[PDB]
Amino acid sequence: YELTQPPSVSVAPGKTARITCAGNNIGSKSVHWYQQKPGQAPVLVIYYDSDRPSGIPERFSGSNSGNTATLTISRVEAGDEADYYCQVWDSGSDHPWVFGGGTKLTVLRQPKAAPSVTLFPPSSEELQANKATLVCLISDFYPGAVTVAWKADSSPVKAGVETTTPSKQSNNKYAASSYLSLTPEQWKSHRSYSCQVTHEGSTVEKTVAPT
Amino acid sequence: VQLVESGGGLVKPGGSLRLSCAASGFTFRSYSMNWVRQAPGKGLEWVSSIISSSSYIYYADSVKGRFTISRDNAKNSLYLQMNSLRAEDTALYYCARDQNAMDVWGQGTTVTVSSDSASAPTLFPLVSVGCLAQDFLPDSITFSWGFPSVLRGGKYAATSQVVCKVQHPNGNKEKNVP
Repeated sequence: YELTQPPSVSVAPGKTARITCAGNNIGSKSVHWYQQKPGQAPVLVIYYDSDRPSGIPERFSGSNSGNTATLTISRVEAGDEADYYCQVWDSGSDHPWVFGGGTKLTVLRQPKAAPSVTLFPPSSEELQANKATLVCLISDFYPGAVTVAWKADSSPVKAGVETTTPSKQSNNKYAASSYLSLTPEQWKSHRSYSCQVTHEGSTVEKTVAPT
Repeated sequence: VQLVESGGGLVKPGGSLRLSCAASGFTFRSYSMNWVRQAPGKGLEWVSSIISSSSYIYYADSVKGRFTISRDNAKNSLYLQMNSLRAEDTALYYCARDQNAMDVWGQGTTVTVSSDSASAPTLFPLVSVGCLAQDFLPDSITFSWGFPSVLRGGKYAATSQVVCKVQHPNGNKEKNVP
């Protein structure tokens, strides 16, 4: 048995989000919904098609008919940002549980925030370890999509760059870090190294130098 | 009412590993118990289940003939013996109770199937204040006194920003920062 979900739903705050779960005559089965915020355990937010477990707010509701089950979230808040999974239970089979592929709920149009960038040179204890690592820390920005350009002197650098994907913090803003691995000679050789993080079409300039 | 998983860590392919789940706050013998996993960046996948009283056992087709579930009602614990581990088994394993609908979940425990060897972090203090841990595996680091870890050359690195202590299964490290 196959449960299909759209991979992504995106809505603004206060608006309604609808997550669908497609299945053959799924209206004849009981459908449960799980909410999984990043880093947390999953939470049963809707069970038996439309009922709410104790503790779940009333703006969460569900329904199930025909070949489509729906999870509706009204008055969406930033906190509702999570992956949502539908699930059914088939008694007399060797595979009782069936989970949907999951749907990522993104909450758009939250207050925009420029990134707070911090650029650490290689530690003097690291240079005595025959290593040189630049650390570009990027904090408190929204939306959570940035591009990082590492420049030596005034020229692009692509090798030795390891940039992470932004993860959401507790305050619903994003943080990311970028590492530029150099030999201690690649470091002292150049007059500067730059971490030009671009967010929403606006670079935040920060240069570091061995001297 | 709570579920606490443990036993997860780094293992080489073809190796074996036993997962343990500790239940508390409810009558353990009155509920069916389940194992559900989640590969990095992917969806939930049911693995195995054991029923209450009768103890009928079920498995997913990708784990049959290798995984073994069981329980100890006197100790309120659920087990998952995993044998012949492959790369496809790398995931965060959740312990969850009840049938039909899983009402209670644990925060899970991570299982990493890899040929690479385990290592403790190496701390370097940062000044512009920061703290830089490198060359640790698996990626199960916590910072005490927050940024996500990056993968470089098969090993992970992580930075914290505010005396810098860390928690890693292979070794706890402390380091001084001006």
